[PDB]
Amino acid sequence: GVVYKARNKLVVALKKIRLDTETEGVPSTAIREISLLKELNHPNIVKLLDVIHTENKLYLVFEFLHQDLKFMDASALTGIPLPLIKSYLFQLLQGLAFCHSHRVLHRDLKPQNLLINTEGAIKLADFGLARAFGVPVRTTTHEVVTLWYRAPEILLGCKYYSTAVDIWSLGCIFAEMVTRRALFPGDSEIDQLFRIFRTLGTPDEVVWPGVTSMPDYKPSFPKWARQDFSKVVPPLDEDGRSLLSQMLHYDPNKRISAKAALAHPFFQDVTKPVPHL
Amino acid sequence: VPDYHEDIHTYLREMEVKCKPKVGYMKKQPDITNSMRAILVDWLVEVGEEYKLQNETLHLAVNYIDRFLSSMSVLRGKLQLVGTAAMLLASKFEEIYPPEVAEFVYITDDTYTKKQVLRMEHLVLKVLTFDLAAPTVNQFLTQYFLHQQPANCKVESLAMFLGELSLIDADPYLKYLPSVIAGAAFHLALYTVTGQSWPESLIRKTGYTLESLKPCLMDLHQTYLKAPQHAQQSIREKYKNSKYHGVSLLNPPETLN
Amino acid sequence: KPSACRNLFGPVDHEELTRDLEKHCRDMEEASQRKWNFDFQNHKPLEGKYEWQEVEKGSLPEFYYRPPR
Amino acid sequence: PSIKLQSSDGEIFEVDVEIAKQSVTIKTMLDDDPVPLPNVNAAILKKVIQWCTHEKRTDDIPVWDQEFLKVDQGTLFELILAANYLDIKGLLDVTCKTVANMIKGKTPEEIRKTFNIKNDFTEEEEAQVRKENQWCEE
Amino acid sequence: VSWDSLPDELLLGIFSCLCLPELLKVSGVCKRWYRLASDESLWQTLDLTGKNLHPDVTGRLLSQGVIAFRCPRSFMDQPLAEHFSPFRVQHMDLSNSVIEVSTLHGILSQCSKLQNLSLEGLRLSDPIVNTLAKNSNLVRLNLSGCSGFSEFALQTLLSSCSRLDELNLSWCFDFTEKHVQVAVAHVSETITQLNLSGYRKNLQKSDLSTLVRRCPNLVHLDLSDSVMLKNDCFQEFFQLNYLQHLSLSRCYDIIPETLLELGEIPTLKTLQVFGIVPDGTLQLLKEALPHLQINCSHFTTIARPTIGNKKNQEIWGIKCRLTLQ
Amino acid sequence: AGSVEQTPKK
Amino acid sequence: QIYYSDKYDDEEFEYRHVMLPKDIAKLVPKTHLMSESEWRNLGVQQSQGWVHYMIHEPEPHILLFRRPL
Repeated sequence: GVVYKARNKLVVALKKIRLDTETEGVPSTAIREISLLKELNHPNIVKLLDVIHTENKLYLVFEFLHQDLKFMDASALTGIPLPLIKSYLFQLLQGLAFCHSHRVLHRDLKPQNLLINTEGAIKLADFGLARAFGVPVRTTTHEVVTLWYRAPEILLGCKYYSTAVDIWSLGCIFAEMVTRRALFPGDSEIDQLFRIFRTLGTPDEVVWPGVTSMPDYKPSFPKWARQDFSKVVPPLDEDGRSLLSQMLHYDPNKRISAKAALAHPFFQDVTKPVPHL
Repeated sequence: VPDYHEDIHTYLREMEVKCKPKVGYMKKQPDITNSMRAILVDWLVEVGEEYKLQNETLHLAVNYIDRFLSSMSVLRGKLQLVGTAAMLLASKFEEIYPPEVAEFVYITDDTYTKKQVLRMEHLVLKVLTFDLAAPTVNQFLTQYFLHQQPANCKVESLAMFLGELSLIDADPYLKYLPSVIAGAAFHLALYTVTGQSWPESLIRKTGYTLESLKPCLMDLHQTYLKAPQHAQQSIREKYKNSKYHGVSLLNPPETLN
Repeated sequence: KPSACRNLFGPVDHEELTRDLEKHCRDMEEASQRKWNFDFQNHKPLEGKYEWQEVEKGSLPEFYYRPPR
Repeated sequence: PSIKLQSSDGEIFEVDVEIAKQSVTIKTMLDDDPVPLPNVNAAILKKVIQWCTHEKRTDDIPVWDQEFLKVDQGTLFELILAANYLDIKGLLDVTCKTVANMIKGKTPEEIRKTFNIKNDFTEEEEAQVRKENQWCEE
Repeated sequence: VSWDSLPDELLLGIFSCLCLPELLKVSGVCKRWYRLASDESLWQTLDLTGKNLHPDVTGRLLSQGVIAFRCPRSFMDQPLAEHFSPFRVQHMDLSNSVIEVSTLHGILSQCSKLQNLSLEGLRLSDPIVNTLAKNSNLVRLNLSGCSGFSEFALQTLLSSCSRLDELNLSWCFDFTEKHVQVAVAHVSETITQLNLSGYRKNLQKSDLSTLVRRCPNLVHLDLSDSVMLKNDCFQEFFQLNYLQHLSLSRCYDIIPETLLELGEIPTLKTLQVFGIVPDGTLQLLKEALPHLQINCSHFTTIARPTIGNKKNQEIWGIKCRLTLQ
Repeated sequence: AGSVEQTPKK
Repeated sequence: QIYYSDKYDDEEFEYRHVMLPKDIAKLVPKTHLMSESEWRNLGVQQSQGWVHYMIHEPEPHILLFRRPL
């Protein structure tokens, strides 16, 4: 129920997760989160300070946060300022690159729990479905990732997540902050698939070499066309809005897989704050 | 070859040191010996075979057992409980669908209770400081992904068999880091199949040369040479299957430099 | 496959076993309880060197009350 | 009742009482180029198969036949020839399945090295056979 | 086992147990073995469903003795401009495929022994419909969703093939009243099942009269979505002494109560009357005739190869051995 | 029967 | 219960899809795709000209319709 939140002793809060099943033991999500959040420490990640293991329940203290890009996501009628979006993604992409270079995946990157502090720092807080990719990880059906943030590789039923699942879900979907409206708001997997083709071109064997073998790849697909760059009007022609990886580049091994998202003409601004509300 | 791979290798080579079991528990806990430990390991091998548990989970469970036992004395007869708990914890970290506790108490010939298994799972997690991301042999084998030849197969099976064999025999492998035995297993299978030596790329990737791996390489060669001779074995019953391309069938060269 | 359904060692008394496990399960609060000044067993904050506030769910983000799956 | 048919100038020791009925050649009979060392094996296998006697796709081999599978490649080649010569149905099915299983996967390279097929040398036609069979990717 | 004198029958037997990709690689000798592989005894049941076909790839496979060619929902649009030989395929299935008209003509202009065709949801053309009249042994022709053929081609097709047991000429748009009249005044008298459904403003009572008079041996008759049947065409079906599964679904002009009249027929077993029986009266109608399975068996088994609730992979009772897994 | 061939605005 | 999707106007074609209430979704053919007499039988009530053109394997319960323009 109520959550107890602490402040600076010289700020943390309790996430009380209960254990009242005694059917499989501690939840698989908990072991997959506590174990990976001890060896993962970046300035752009929420920190798990301590954990207390009671006999009946399990606790966890987290660095207190508020900004969720509820607040600062939709409660900007005139719009979230552009300098904020020039910095609210720089730090988050830094964290994503660190975690991918730190043997950890984040998968679902719902901006609903993408906690951000007042000073302007951006940190990732979602590590339930965070199976480390030291050894290859097979695909999962019941592992829930929100429809609006699923890659075409996962929608078409591929087997290995690899990388670039997290590069685009929030490192390339910031259209929920620059346009204040989801880029691909699908209603089901097929509808989302077609919504992707509407504004992202069609998966021929030239854009995406080997697309034919895709398990969900059916030749009956509605043949649409690319929508150029009208999708994101506010940003300027920063390498074509970094079209090398803007939205989805249909080649996951060419979706800036090698280089980080920092060696681009973009991301050379200052970090503006947002202490309002 | 992704651009982040070398940093992953460096981080693993820094992180297996903090997660290395000590050799103290082999002669500081007189209630049990390395022989039982090996019999429990073999138990775990069939068990993994029964529920199709991944070999990575087997490695992780063995590592959890080794790190837990080196910091608390365990009585005779309760090593069954800790073995079951370690297998269950390992499965709940890598396996997509964790088997229910009822099956893991079923495997113990129904000699324990669900609450006992849960209470041991609590304590095991408590002592280990909740640090379960353990770099292991298989993780280091896949770290050198096919760097012998782009299409080099039928050699990874033998190296993985060597890695699994290293688990049962506590001595003299507790001293070696996972990277060292991983490299030695990657070398011996290549020597057996293609007759080549340590690939050049790994020499500057890891920093290990053919002289640094010799003490371990001998030990792996000796273990392979008596692998059919060694009794209380079940890992060899898994690799004789056509899925593993019958690595157990091929005899060791016995002429390794 | 009953060859995996075995009892490795002789059965061991369970009463002392569970008593000892409960001993550590209760002693695991030696430092944590006093460090945070929080009674995690009863979910009550002690009046010690730590501030505590019971804020409604609406104010704080949903990551801090996200119902476990 | 107890028939021990002629062999390749060897030893006639068999019963063939409801046992040689499995061998179609023996059925037509009631030798020219047999071989005796597998012939005794053929006799015992035939006895056990007659004991077993009381679009289709299946590939399973009973434990007796996996145990009795001639380990030597030349021994298996002679066994297949004897099975064809004696017109045995069941044992021919077993040896065909064993050869197929050994062929299963592996590699043509290893296949032509474990075998006596030294005529792999072709007029660069391996490229042709690689191009034709490229319509099925895994 | 390999030799220069190994029996051909023995190695054919060992080949027979190999799967399709393994057989593709069964050409170990890269020489002699290559021939013994493309033997017609091996390629006899090709379950090449889905996937894709390159130019002159399906043609080469069909050349070497294939008789059952299950290739539904496939992409074989690439032109095959290469000489072939008459294929012996006898059970084809190209349901809902994406084949091009030109290559469809190129392939279908060689098969002459066909007796089981299924071209559901495909765009045909006159030459292709004419060349389907050169193989009269057809006993099952499925043609639903097709289009693009004039009345003369349909007349030729239905007059030349005089053995059809089951025809599914349903929902073939670009149909005029002339098309329906030609299809009903020329269908073979030997048919036992028909599916002239989906023709709202082309089916008149005269066409039904012609059908019932000409063809007396029907066992099923599905005139679905026939808005011009009124209430005087029941005496037309009363002339059918073998009809068993009449399905007058969605005939709006039919009065509900007079469905009781259809209970007089003894041979009637099921009656799908979906869309026109109102609520409540359906239960009374079922109670009145306990011998009829009113409002069951939603879908059509008329000339459809893979009918079954469970996922099945046999076309008209023929299971393939060579499959792509 | 009242012009059923109409998508239901529900 | 049933939901009707909006039209995704393509070149030379116009699409839509319908999701079933799972009491009819078990009455769906998995080998063949239905026709204007069989999907009107399940309960789908749309205009004239909609044809089933592909069945999505991950979601068997969703029906996809296209129509020439």
